[PDB]
Amino acid sequence: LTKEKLAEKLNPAIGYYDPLGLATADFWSQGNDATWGFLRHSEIKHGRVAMAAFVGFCVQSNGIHFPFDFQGGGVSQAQYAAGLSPPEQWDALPFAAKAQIILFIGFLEWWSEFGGQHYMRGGQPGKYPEFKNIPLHKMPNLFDPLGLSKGLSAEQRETKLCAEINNGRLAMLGVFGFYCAEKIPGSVPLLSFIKPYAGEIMGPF
Amino acid sequence: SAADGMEGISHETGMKTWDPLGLADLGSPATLAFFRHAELKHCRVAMAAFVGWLVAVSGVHFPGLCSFSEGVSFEDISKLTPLEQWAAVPALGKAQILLAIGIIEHNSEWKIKPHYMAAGGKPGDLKGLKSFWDPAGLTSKMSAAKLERQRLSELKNGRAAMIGIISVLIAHNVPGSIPLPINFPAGPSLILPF
Amino acid sequence: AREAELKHGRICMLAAPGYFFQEFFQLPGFPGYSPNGIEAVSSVSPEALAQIVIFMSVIEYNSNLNKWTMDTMFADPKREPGNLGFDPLKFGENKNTRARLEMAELKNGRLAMLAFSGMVHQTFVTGKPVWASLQDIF
Ligand code: CLA
Ligand SMILES: CC(=O)O[C@H]1CC(C)(C)C(=C=C/C(C)=C/C=C/C(C)=C/C=C/C=C(C)/C=C/C=C(\C)C(=O)C[C@@]23O[C@]2(C)C[C@@H](O)CC3(C)C)[C@](C)(O)C1
Ligand SMILES: CC(=O)O[C@H]1CC(C)(C)C(=C=C/C(C)=C/C=C/C(C)=C/C=C/C=C(C)/C=C/C=C(\C)C(=O)C[C@@]23O[C@]2(C)C[C@@H](O)CC3(C)C)[C@](C)(O)C1
Ligand code: KC2
Ligand SMILES: CC1=C(C#C/C(C)=C/C=C/C(C)=C/C=C/C=C(C)/C=C/C=C(C)/C=C/[C@@]23O[C@]2(C)C[C@@H](O)CC3(C)C)C(C)(C)C[C@H](O)C1
Repeated sequence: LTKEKLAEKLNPAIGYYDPLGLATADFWSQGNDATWGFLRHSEIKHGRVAMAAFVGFCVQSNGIHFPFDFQGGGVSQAQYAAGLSPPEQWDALPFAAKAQIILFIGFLEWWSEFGGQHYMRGGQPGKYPEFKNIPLHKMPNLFDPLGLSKGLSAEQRETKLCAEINNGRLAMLGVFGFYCAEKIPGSVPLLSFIKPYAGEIMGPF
Repeated sequence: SAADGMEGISHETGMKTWDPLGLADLGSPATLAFFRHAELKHCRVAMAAFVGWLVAVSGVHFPGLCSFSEGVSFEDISKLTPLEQWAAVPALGKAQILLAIGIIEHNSEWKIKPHYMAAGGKPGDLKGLKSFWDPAGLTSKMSAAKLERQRLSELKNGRAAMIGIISVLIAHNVPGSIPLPINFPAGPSLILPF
Repeated sequence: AREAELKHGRICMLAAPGYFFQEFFQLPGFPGYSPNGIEAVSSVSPEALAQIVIFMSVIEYNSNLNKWTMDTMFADPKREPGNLGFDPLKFGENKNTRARLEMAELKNGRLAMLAFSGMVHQTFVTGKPVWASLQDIF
């Protein structure tokens, strides 16, 4: 649906709000429709990644940790070490683990760009295509591998997507609040309990 | 004059085209289009130059080194006066900066087929070089009247900027020009490109 | 003779501002600079004057290709006195002020010939540059 209608199903009070005017932009001389699709798919990607980041930060900072080991060869584990903060756990992971995680996410991103109609060229922003026609690889779909979300009938699905966009935006704000309280003292009134350091965070390796 | 439909009439001199020496009348509409393109180029270069001069005076610089071969850090170069900064840039760096600028200028004259010195002039029009001007579409939110106001503000700011850049460049070199007693940075008022 | 008059006037009205402002200003870092033109040309390296002369000769030869004699030049009826075609900004398309600009070019060129002659000979008389020689009169 249109920009005004979307921003009005997301928040009637605020309504459409775009000081930068990127919704009318023309990235790469592709066209306003394609560029609006690109912008919508990024927000949904940022929101999804941010919600996952928040729940992961919450789960792994408290102390929950997997038992099936990572380094291999009967070697001590750096990330499983005291109440280490999650960015420092990521740093403490070995380089091979980080590279392969990033490459797996890269394959997921490549498949999202590849399968199905593209979000820019008349495709739904945020739909993950189905893992089909890949030779010698049959895997559950990334979205709903169990498929227990059939029956919304396209009446509740759009409102659920609006809730996703919201929750995603709030998750971006929350996780960056965590990082800013962590690497800038006093950035948030709460979150002072977070440790004073993380690392560069914007540097994976 | 020939300069009535052109979009540069200010509110400070009044709503009459300030052409006291009548240079707009002398020449063709192609000549006046060349004048407008030159004015807008000088405006844009002067805005960028004044921002660069402020950056150089402040001392903020990129983290890194200009050349891994030559011992020229941005920290090292920031200690000189603004024009000796360019004098201290490496020769190859200056050469490729000028190469990029010249490529941009040649393509501006080439690929924008309805030329400024031609019918359907569009003198300062460099949009057409795709993704060069406003790659992010910031002005795309603006209507016709707002665009006209922004263009007038462009010309006003750039005119002031090209006055100011020359002012700061000459104020220390010839003392007493600018009445203010602020101690402008030393150094040349003019640098040869290589 | 109008082709010569215009050529001489153009050379002289490039020379006179050059002679008068080379005392005040220097090309940044140039060697052999002197404020007065005569010892300036004496001191400047010969392979700079040679390149200037080569530039002028290249322009003259390419502009006057196959037309260097009184008949060969102006053999073409269109070819006008001094109309070498150098007008990048196209002031000549406006034909209302063409006569004004032509007369102004002619008068300014003539005045520049006389002015450059005066500057050079005053420098010969005094041994000092143009502005110094002038300001030591009053
Ligand atoms: C008859 C013409 C003439 C001649 C023969 C010379 C000869 C000389 N000049 Mg130059 N000079 C001239 C005119 C001339 N000048 C003019 C008009 C000026 C501007 C005031 C200067 C300013 C000048 C300075 C500041 C210096 C010299 C110096 C010199 C000497 C070394 C060469 C050099 O560095 O040139 C430098 C040349 C210039 C800075 C620019 C020359 C301008 C040309 C002739 C204009 C023609 C191009 C045209 C306008 C462009 C058309 C554009 C169109 C396509 C749009 C040499 C004796 C140096 C000296 O003093 O050595 C003792 C020196 O430092 N000259
Ligand atoms: C300081 C002060 O004063 O204030 C503040 C400042 C500050 C920093 C902002 C604060 C914070 C943090 C905040 C606000 C953090 C917010 C985080 C947020 C908002 C995190 C959402 C995650 C959602 C997930 C993972 C959902 C997955 C959901 C999945 C995978 C689904 O299955 C969805 C589903 O639709 C399908 C696909 C199928 C349908 O059948 C229906 C269901 C539901 C099953 C504080 C602490 O509050 C303090
Ligand atoms: C009296 C005395 O003695 O001294 C006085 C006078 C004297 C001598 C003149 C002095 C001086 C110097 C002066 C006054 C210098 C002035 C310099 C000046 C005026 C410099 C402008 C730069 C502008 C830039 C770079 C803008 C870029 C802007 C860009 C690229 C935009 O995108 C604009 C944008 O709109 C679009 C296109 C679309 C919108 O959607 C978004 C925004 C809004 C972002 C003194 C010494 O200071 C004080
Ligand atoms: C204006 C924009 C600009 C562009 C678009 C651009 C693009 C590329 C590309 C891609 C096509 C490559 C592959 C490349 C490579 C190198 N660039 Mg380069 N470059 C630009 C600007 C400068 C400046 C200002 C300097 C510079 C340099 C170097 C050196 C170091 C050499 C060395 O250490 O000797 C290397 C290897 C420095 C230099 O040459 O220093 C003497 C230096 O100062 N570049 N550059
Ligand atoms: C062709 C063309 C173009 C052009 C052009 C250009 C570059 C034009 C340049 C013109 C130029 C540069 C013209 C100088 C005149 C100088 C004169 C008359 C000097 C008199 C000097 C005199 C009378 C001096 C006299 C004295 O010194 C004497 C003798 C004795 C001393 O004691 C002191 C005094 C002062 C008394 C465009 C615009 C670039 C493109 C377009 O397409 C068309």
